[PDB]
Amino acid sequence: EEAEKAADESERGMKVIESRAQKDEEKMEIQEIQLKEAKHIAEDADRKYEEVARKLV
Amino acid sequence: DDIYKAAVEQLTEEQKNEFKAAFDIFVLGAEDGCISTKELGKVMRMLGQNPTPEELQEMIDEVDEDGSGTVDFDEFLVMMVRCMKDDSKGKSEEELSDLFRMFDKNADGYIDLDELKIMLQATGETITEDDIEELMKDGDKNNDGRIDYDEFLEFMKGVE
Ligand SMILES: [Ca+2]
Ligand SMILES: [Ca+2]
Ligand SMILES: [Ca+2]
Repeated sequence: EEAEKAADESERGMKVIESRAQKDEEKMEIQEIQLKEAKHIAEDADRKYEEVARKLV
Repeated sequence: DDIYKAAVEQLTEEQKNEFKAAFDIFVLGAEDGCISTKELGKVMRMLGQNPTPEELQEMIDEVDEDGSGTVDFDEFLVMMVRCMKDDSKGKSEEELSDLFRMFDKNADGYIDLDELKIMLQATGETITEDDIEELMKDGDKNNDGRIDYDEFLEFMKGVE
C-alpha cells in the first residue's frame, strides 16, 4: 500500500512537471523571438540615427 | 589612428589570434559580420559597463579606417589596443619652442618642406615619398608650402 501511494504521487509529479517543462520550452522560444526582434529594431534605429546625425551636421 | 596602428603592429601573432577569436565571439550570430553600435553595446552589457549611444558613435569613429560605421578585425585590433595612452605627457612649452626652432634652422618662422625633408633624410630611416607627403599634409594645414608654429603645434597630437 505504501508503494502504491508512492507510485500514484509519482505519476502526478510526472504529469505536472512535464507540463512545467513544456511551458518553459514555449517561453524560451518566445523569449528568443522577442530578443531577436528587439535586436533588429535596435540595429535599424542606430542606422537611422547615424543617418540623421550626418544630415544634422 | 597613428599610435593605434603602431600598437596594433606591435602585437604578437598569438595575441592577434586571440583577438580574431574574440572578434568571432562578438560577431557570433551578427548580421553585418562586424561590430556595430548594437554589437558593441551588447558586448559592453555582457561585461557590465553601459555606453552612451553618442559615445558609441564617437568611439567607432575613432577606430574605423574604412568608413563602415562598424568595427572589423583590422579595427578590432585598434579597439582592443587603444588602452595605453601613447600620446600623453606633452613636452614643455620651452621644449616645443626648441623643436620649432631646430626645425626652422634658417630662422624665418616657418618649417618649409625643405627643412622637413632634410630632417627626414638626417633621421637615417628609409623615407618613403608617401611618408613625406602625409607628414607634410599633417603639418601644413592650409597647404601653403610651410608649417608655421600653430600648424606645428597641430603636428604634436598623436606624437610622443
Ligand atoms: Ca569598419
Ligand atoms: Ca625655415
Ligand atoms: Ca602652412
